[PDB]
Amino acid sequence: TTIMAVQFNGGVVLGADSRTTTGSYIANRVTDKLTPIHDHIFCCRSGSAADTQAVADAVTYQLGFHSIELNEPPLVHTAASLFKEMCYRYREDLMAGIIIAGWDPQEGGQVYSVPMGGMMVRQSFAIGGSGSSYIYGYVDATYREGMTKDECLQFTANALALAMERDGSSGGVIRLAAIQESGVERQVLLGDQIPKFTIATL
Amino acid sequence: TTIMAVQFNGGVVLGADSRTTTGSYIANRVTDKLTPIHDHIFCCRSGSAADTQAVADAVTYQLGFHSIELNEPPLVHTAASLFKEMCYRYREDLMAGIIIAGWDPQEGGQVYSVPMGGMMVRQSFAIGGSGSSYIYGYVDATYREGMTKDECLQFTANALALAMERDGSSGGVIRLAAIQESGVERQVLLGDQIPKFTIATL
Amino acid sequence: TTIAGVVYKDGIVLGADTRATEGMVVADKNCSKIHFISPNIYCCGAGTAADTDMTTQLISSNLELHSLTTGRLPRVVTANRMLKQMLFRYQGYIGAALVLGGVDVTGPHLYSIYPHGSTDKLPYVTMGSGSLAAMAVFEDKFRPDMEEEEAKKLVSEAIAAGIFNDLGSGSNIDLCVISKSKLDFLRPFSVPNKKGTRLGRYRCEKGTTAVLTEKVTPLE
Amino acid sequence: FSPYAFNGGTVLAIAGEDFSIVASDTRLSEGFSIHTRDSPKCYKLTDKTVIGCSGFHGDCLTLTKIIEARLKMYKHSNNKAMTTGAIAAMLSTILYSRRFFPYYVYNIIGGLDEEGKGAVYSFDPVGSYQRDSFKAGGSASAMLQPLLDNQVGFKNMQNVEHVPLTLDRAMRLVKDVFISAAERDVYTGDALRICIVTKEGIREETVPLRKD
Amino acid sequence: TQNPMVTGTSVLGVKFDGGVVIAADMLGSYGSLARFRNISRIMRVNDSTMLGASGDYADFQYLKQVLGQMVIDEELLGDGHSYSPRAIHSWLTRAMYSRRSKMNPLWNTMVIGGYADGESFLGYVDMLGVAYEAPSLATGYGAYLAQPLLREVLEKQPVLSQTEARELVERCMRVLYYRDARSYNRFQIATVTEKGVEIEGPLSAQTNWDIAHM
Amino acid sequence: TTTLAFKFLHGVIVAADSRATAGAYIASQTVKKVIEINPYLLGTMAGGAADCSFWERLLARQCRIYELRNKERISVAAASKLLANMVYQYKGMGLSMGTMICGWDKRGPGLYYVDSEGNRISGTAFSVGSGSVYAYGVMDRGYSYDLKVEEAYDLARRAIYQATYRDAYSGGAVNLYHVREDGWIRVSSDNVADLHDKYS
Amino acid sequence: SIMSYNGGAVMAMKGKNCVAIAADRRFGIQAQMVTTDFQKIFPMGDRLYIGLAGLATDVQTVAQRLKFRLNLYELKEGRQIKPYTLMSMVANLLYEKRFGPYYTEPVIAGLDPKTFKPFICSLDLIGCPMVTDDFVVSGTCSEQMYGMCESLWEPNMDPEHLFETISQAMLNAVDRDAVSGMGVIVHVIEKDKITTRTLKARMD
Amino acid sequence: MEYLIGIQGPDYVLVASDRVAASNIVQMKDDHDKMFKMSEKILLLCVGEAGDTVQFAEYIQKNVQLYKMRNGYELSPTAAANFTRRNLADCLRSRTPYHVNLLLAGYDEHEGPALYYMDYLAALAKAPFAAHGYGAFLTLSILDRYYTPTISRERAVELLRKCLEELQKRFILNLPTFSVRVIDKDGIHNLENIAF
Amino acid sequence: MEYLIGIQGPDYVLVASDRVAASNIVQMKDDHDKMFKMSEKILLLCVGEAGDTVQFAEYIQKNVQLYKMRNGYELSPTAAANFTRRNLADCLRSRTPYHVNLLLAGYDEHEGPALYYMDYLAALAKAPFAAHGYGAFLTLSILDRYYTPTISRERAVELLRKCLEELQKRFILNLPTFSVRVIDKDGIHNLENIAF
Ligand SMILES: *[B]([O])([O])[C]([C][C]([C])[C])[N]C(=O)C1=[C]N([C]2[C][C][C][C][C]2)N=N1
Ligand SMILES: *[B]([O])([O])[C]([C][C]([C])[C])[N]C(=O)C1=[C]N([C]2[C][C][C][C][C]2)N=N1
Ligand SMILES: *[B]([O])([O])[C]([C][C]([C])[C])[N]C(=O)C1=[C]N([C]2[C][C][C][C][C]2)N=N1
Repeated sequence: TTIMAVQFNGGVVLGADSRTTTGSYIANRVTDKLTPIHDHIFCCRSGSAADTQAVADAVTYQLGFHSIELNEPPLVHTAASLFKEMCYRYREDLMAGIIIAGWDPQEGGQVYSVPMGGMMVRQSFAIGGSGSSYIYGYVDATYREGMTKDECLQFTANALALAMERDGSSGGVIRLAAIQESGVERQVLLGDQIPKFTIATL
Repeated sequence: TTIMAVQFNGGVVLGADSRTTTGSYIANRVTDKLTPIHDHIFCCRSGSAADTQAVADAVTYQLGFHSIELNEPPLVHTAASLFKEMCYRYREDLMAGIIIAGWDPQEGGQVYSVPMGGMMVRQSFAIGGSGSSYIYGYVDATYREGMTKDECLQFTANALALAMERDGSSGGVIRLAAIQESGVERQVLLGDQIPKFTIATL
Repeated sequence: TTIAGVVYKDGIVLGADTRATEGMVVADKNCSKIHFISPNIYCCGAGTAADTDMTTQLISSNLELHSLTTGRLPRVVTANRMLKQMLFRYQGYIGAALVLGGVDVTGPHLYSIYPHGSTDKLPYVTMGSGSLAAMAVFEDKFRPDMEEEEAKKLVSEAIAAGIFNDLGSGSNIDLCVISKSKLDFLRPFSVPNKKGTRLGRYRCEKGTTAVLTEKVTPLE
Repeated sequence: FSPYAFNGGTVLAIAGEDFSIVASDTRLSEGFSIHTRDSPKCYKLTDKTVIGCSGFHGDCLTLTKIIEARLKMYKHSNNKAMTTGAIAAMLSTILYSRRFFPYYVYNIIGGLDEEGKGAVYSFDPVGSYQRDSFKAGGSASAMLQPLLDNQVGFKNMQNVEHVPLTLDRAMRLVKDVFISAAERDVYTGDALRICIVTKEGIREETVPLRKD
Repeated sequence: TQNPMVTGTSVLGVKFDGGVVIAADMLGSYGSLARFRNISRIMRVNDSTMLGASGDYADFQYLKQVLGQMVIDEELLGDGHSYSPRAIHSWLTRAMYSRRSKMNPLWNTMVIGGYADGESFLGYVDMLGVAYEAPSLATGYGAYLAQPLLREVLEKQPVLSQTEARELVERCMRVLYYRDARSYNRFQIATVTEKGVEIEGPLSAQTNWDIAHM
Repeated sequence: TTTLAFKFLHGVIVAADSRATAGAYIASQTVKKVIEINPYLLGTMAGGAADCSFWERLLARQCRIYELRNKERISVAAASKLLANMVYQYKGMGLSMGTMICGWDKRGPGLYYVDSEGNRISGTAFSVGSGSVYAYGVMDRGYSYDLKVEEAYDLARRAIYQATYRDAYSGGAVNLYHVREDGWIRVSSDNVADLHDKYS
Repeated sequence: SIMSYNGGAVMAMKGKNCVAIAADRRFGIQAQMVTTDFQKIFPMGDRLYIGLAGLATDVQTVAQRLKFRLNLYELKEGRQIKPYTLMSMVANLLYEKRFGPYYTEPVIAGLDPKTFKPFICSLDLIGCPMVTDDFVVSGTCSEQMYGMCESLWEPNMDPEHLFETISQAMLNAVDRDAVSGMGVIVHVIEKDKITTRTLKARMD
Repeated sequence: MEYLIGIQGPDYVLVASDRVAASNIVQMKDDHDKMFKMSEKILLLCVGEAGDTVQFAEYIQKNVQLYKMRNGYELSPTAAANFTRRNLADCLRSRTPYHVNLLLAGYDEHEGPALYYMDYLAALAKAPFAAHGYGAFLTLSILDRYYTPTISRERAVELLRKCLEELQKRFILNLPTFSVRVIDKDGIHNLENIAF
Repeated sequence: MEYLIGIQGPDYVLVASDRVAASNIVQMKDDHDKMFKMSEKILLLCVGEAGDTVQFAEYIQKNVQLYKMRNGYELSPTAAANFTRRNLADCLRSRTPYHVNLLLAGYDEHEGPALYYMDYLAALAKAPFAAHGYGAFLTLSILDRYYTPTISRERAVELLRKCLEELQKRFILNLPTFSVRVIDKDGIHNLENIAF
C-alpha cells in the first residue's frame, strides 16, 4: 500500500495505489483506497482493508450527522479528530494508517496524519503504507514550498510511481484526487500514463 | 548503516555513514566503513561489524597473496568473487552486506553487490545498509547515465545525507572515496558540509 | 564496571573502577581491572571477569614470546589483532570487552575490543555498565592534544561519573599513564569512597563461643 | 509488560521498652541507575506509629496513601486514633485483598503498644505478619538480620549477661548495621533516615552513607 | 497500550534559582525511522505548570487533552483556587498507577516542572506509577548520559541561575545528539518562572566532528 | 513446616514447629502455626503463611457468629466443613494451606484435616507440612490409643523434633497443645536446641 | 539453582600471623539431610587449606583432581606449594571447563611457606581469583556471611580473637539459612600449630 | 519406587531391599534381587533407571572381580566405594550418564563394617545407616530415633522390621517382600526374607 | 488411584471400593468411605478429583433427598442416574467442571437391581458389572471370564474376592482394605470389609 497527500494554496492533492494483496497474491488489482468522508473531505486508507473500511464508514456516518446538526460544512480537523478517536480507542484491535485530507472554509486545504497508534499530526504532506519507506528520501529532496495544484499532482504521481516499483505490496494504477473549494476531481493513471524511470543498466 | 557505491568512466565513487549502534546507543559515532582490499579496490561494510571485519581481513590476505603470485594488479571481479565465496559458505553464520568497488586495467571501474545470502551481482550503482530503504526511490529518480566523477560525488553525498536523517542507525559524518586509475582519494563531510534539505514546516 | 581511556599529547591514559559484584552484592571492593599486556601496552577489561583475565593473560604471553623472537618492542596492532581474532573464533561466547591502549613506534594507540570480535580505533573509549556515564564526560570535556595532567583529570572524572551513577561500579579509581618515555601505574589514584567509622565495638570476648571438640597439632 | 519494578531499599526496626526505632536508606533505583538520592522509606502514621516499606515504589506510594486514608476513616467512626496493633491487623487484610495481584512491598510497622512498650510488626508481601523485637526487610534484609540476632538477641553467645536494650545503644546499632549494608549491598547507600518513636512524639535523625 | 508506536526520546529537567527548565527534542520515531520531525513533546498545563512526556506519543496526546480539560474545568469556577505543580504531579501518579494496575498502561515517562508559591517543583512519573522529586531529571537514554552531567554540576553548585541552568541544558542536549540513536538535532526549551511558562525553539546544538579526522 | 495431631484416650494432642522460610532464607523462627478459633477449637497451619492465617481467622469469625445465632458452640465437623467450603470456591487458583481442626464437641474429640486442594477427612493421627513424612515415622512407631498424658506429650515432642532434624524447612521451637473436654491447654514450648541436648 | 542443591558454606578469615577457615557440615539432597559430617575443607599442605562449597559431587571431584595435580607438582619441583601458586593452579583447573564448569566456589586459606604471611582468597566456578585482606565467603548463605564479617572482623586479631570472630560469623550466618548448618568445623592455622574444633551449633 | 536400606553395627552391616520389579501399573516380579555381590565382603545395592542399574552395577562388579584376579587380594570397601563413585562421576557429564542411586556395604578386616551412600550425582558419604527411594522419607526418622552405635545384630533386625512395617501401613506403594543380608568377618550371609 | 467395583446379580447389586485416602506418597486414611447413600436403595460410589468428589456427591445426594421429601416417594435408580448424569454433563463446559468417575447402584421394586457406570465426561451406561481406576484393567478380565447373569450372592462375593486378590499381587498401589455393600429389596446391607 502506498498512499500520499500533499497540500497547496487552494486545497490538497491525494494519491494511492490500487493493489490489495493477500500474501503473495493480488486479490484486487484495482482497489480504490481514496475514500470520501464528506463533500470536500477525503481519506487515504492503508493497513487492514476490513479495519479501514469499518472505520471510514463509521466516521462518514458520524460526520454526516454532525454536519447536518450544525448546518455548516464540516471542518477537516473535525473529521481527523473523529478518525483519531476510534484509532486510539481500538488501537489494540485495529490496523489502520488513515490520512485525512480535505478543504474547509476556515483553514483551507489541510492534511492530517493518523498512524497506527492513533496519534494525530498535521503536515504539509504525508505518506503512508508499506511502500512509503522507499520514497522517504525522495519526498524530502523534491518537496518545495509554493507548489501549485499542478505541481502537486506531478509530485504525487512521481512519488507513487517510484514506490510501486520497489514495493511488492504496491502496484496497479494510480488514483489521484485534487480537492479545492470548487470541488473534487478524481483521475486515474494507467500503464502508459504512469511516470517511468529508466532502470540502471550496463 | 548506509553504504553506497556508484561508477563513472574513470572509476568508481564510494560512500558510507559512520554510526555504530548497539541498540539505541551509538558505540562509535565516527566509524570508518570503507575498507581498502587492495591498492585500487575498496569495500563498504554493512551488517555485523565483527563479521564484516573478519571477512575483509581474510579477503585482504587472500587477495594480497594472489596478486603477488600473478605479478599483476588484481581484478575487481576477483576480489568480489573471494568475498562472495566466504559470504555464501558461511551464510548461516555471518551477517554482512559487502559492496566491492574498485578499478582495474581490464574492465575499469566496477561496482559489485554481495548481499547477505552470498550472491554476487554487478551494477552501475549499489546501495546497502538499513538506511538504504529510504533512498531507493531517490536513487532511481536521480541517477542518470553519463555522470562524471564530480557528479557522482554529489550524487552519493546527497543520497547518504537523505538516509541519515530518516534512519536511526545511520548518522555522524560521511566518508567518501573516489577510485580511478591515478589512485584513491578519501574525503569526509562533517556538519556544515553535509547536504541539507529544508524540513517541511507549516 | 567503568573502564575508560584517552589519547593525550604524548601518551595514553587508562582508568577503571575497583568494584566487583556478584549480582547485587559487592564481592571485592578493590580488584584490579587494568591488566599488563607488555611494557608499553596495557589493557582495561570489563564483561566476564574470568574471561577478561584468561584472554589478557594468554595474549600477554603471546606478545612476550613474539617480542623475544623479533627482539623489538611490540605494537598495539599486534595485540589488537591477536585479541580480535581469538575473540571472533569463540563467536562471542567469551564475554570480554576490553580497552587496549599503548605506545609503540607508530605512537600512542587506543583500541576497544568487543566480545564478538569487533574493534574500534578512537581517541577515547569507555566500556562496562557505567560506560554511558563516562562517555558523557568525554563528550563534554575532551579536547585533542591534552596535557598529561589534563588527561589524568579528565579520565578521573569519567571514572567518577560511572562510580557515582552506576550501581555496578564503585570503590576507588585506577589510572595508568603510558607515554613515549614512561609507564605510571597509579593504583589507587583517587579514593572518593570511604567506609564510615564504627559507632561501637562488637568484639567477641574469648569464651563466647562454645566448643564440642578441640584438637591441636604442632607443626614443624 | 511487567507491572513490577525492583527499586531496592532496606528498612530496619528495633523495639525497646520505651522506644521504637525505624530506619531506612534513602536511595531509589532501577536496574543500575539511581532515580533519586533523597527518598526515605519511612512514613509517620500516627503519633506512636511509623511504617517502613521497601520494594516496588509504585506500590509503596499507593499502599501508604491507602493506609493514610484508612486511618482517617477509622477515626471518624470510632472517634479515636488507631493503635499500633490495630494498624498491623488492618494492614494484613489490605495486603491480602490483592492476593492475586499482590503489592510488591515489604512493610515493617514500628510503634508503641497500649502499655507503652515498643512494638515491631514484620509483614510479608501477601499480608502475613507477626510481632517481634527487631526486624530487617528489603534488599539487605539477609545481611542485617543475622547481625541483629547476634547483637540484640544474644544468640550463639555462651558468656553474656544480656544487658537491657537502651535507646542510646540501639541508636548506634542501627547506624552500625547500615554502614555495613552500604559496603556490600548496591541498593543501600547515600543516606540513612532514623525515626525514634517515644512517648514525647516522633523524632527524626539523618546520617550520610556511601554514594558509590 | 502493550506496544508503543510513535515514541519520543529523553526529556531533560533541571531546577534553577527562580524556576524550572525543561528540554525535549521534537521527533516522533517509528522504530528506527524518524517519521515526524516537528512534533512538540512539551505541553504547558497552566500558568505555573509544564509537562514533558517521552515514550508513546499517542498516549501523550490523550493525557494532553485529559489534562487540558481539567485545567479548563477548574478555571470555570473562578474561586481563586488553582492546581499547583505538586497537585498535577500527584494526579498523574494516580492515573499512571491505575492504568498499570488494570494491565493496560499509558506508555509514557513524564517530567513535571512548575513554579508556585516561591518554590520550583520538578516531578517525575513513569508508566508503572513510580514517582519522585529531584533537582534534575532525565528520562529515556538521558538517565544514563545526561543525568550524570546534571548531577555533576549540582553537587558543587546546588543552586543554579536561570542562565546557568539553560547553558547546562544545551550541553546535555548536545551530548544526547552524539550518543542517542533515536534523537534529533531539533529541540524545544521550556522555562517556568514567576512570569509563567515560556517555550522557545526549535533550537539546535553546536556539534563538532574533529574526532572523525583522527 | 511440620505439624502433627493425634487423638488418644485423653483428648487430642497438637504439636507444631515454628519456622518460616523465604526460599533458602529463614524468614522467622518464632511463627505460631497453631491458631485458636475458640476455647475448644484449635487450628494448625501449613503451606502459605498468609493463606492459612487469613482463612483460619475467617473461620474463627464465622464460628463466633455461628454461636451467637444458634446459642451454642459449633461442632468440629461443622467447623471443618465451613472451612472446606470456603477454600473450594478458589480451587485451582493458587491457594496453599493444609490445616487440621481439633476440638471436643458432642461426639468426643474430633480431628479433621482440610487442605486447599479439596480434601477434608477425619482421622486419629495426621501430619501436614514438608517434614510430615519424618513425623509420621516416629508417630506411628510410638502411637498407642491407651497412651498416658505424659507419654503422649513425649511422643508429640519427639515426633516434631526428629522431623526438624531431617527436614530443612522445619525448626525453631516445638509448641504443644492438649485439647480436653474442659478445653485446650498450652502444654509447653520447648526449643529444638534444648531438645537436642536432652535426646543425646 | 544447581549450587543450592547440597547447600553448605565456607569462610576464610585473616589474622595477625594466622588464618582461619570454617565450614558447615551438613550434607543433604535438597530439603533432606543425609549426613552431618561431610568434609568441605581439605588440607593442601601443612599450612594450606582449601574449602569447597557447592555441588557435593563437584566438591569431591575438584578436591581430588587438585590433590592429584598438587602431588605431581610437589614431586617434580621438590618444594612446598605457595598459597598464591595454589590459587593459580586451582583457577586454571576450573577454567579448563569454561563451558561445562564444576559447580564449586573454592576458598583458599593458608600461610606462605617460609615467610608465614597470611593468605586468603576465593574463586568462582570458572576460576576467577580474588585475593582479599580481610575475609572471603562461599556458599548458599554468603549474604548472611557478608553481613557478619563486615561488622565483626578486626585488622590485627590474634589466634584466639580470630577464632571467636569466625565462629560467631558462621554460627549466626548458618542460622538464617535453611540448607546450611548441622555443625560447624573451624581450622585455625598458625605458624607452629593447627587447632581444629567443632562448634556447638543448632541441629535444624 | 524401589527401596534400599542399610544399618551399620559394631562389627556388621545390615542391608535390605524390596524385591519388586514393575512396569507401569503392574508388578512383573515379586522376588527381584537388587543386591550385587562385588566381593566376598562387599555388597552393592542399586536402584534407579530401568536399564542403567544393571548396566552400571555389572560394570563395577566386573572391574572389582578383575582387581582380585590380577592382584591376589580384594579391594577394600572404601576403595571399592571410591572406584564406583569415580566411575559414576565421570559419566555424569558424558554422553550416557547412568541415573542410579546406590548403597555400598562391606566389611574390612582392619576397618570393620562400612556403609556408603551415593546418589545419582556421584556424591559419596559414609553413614551409620541410610536409605534410598520414596520410602526413605518415612523410615529415616524411625532409624534416627531408635538407632544407637552399639546396636546388636538381633536389635538391628528388629529395628529393620519396624521400618518395613511403617512402609506397609504408610507408604502408598506395594512392597510386600524384602531381601535381607548381613556382612561381617565371615562374609555375606543371607537372612530370611521379611514378608507381609 | 482409587478403586471402585460393581456386580449386578439377579436380584441384588454388589459394590465394593478401596478405603484409602492418600496425599502424595503417604496414605492419610486406611478406612475412608467412598460410598454415598442417596436413598434407601441407591448407592453412589465416587472417585476422582480431590475436592470434586465430595462436592459433587453431596450436591446430588441433597437433591435426591429433597425429591423424596416434597414428593413422598423416592427417585428410581434409572432416574437418579440420569439426574446425576445431566448435572455432570452441564458442568462439563462450564467454569468449574467436576472431574469425577462414579458408579451408581440401586434396586427398583419394579425393575430389580441396576448398575450404572459413568466417566468424567458424563457418559452413562448400564452394565452387569463395572470398575473404576487403574485396578479396573487388572480385574475387568477376571470378571468377564467368571461372571454369569444368574450368579448367586454367595458366588458374587467369592468372585469379588478374586478380583481384590488379583490387585494384591499385581497392582503396584497399596490397597489392603475394601468396603463392601449389597443392595436388594430390603435396602442396603453392610458387608464385612475384605482385608488383606
Ligand atoms: B495495503 O497493502 O496496505 C492495503 C490497504 C487496504 C486496501 C486499505 N492492504 C491490503 O493489501 C490488505 C489485504 N487484506 C486482506 C487480507 C486477507 C484477505 C482479504 C484481503 N487486508 N488488507
Ligand atoms: B550498520 O549499522 O549496519 C553497522 C555496520 C558495521 C559498522 C560494518 N553495524 C552496526 O552498527 C553494528 C554494531 N555492532 C555491534 C553490536 C554489539 C556491540 C558491539 C557493536 N555490530 N554491528
Ligand atoms: B511452613 O513451612 O509451611 C510455613 C507455615 C506457615 C508459617 C503457617 N510456611 C512458610 O514458611 C511460608 C513460606 N512462604 C512464602 C514462600 C515464598 C516466598 C514468600 C513466603 N509463606 N509461608
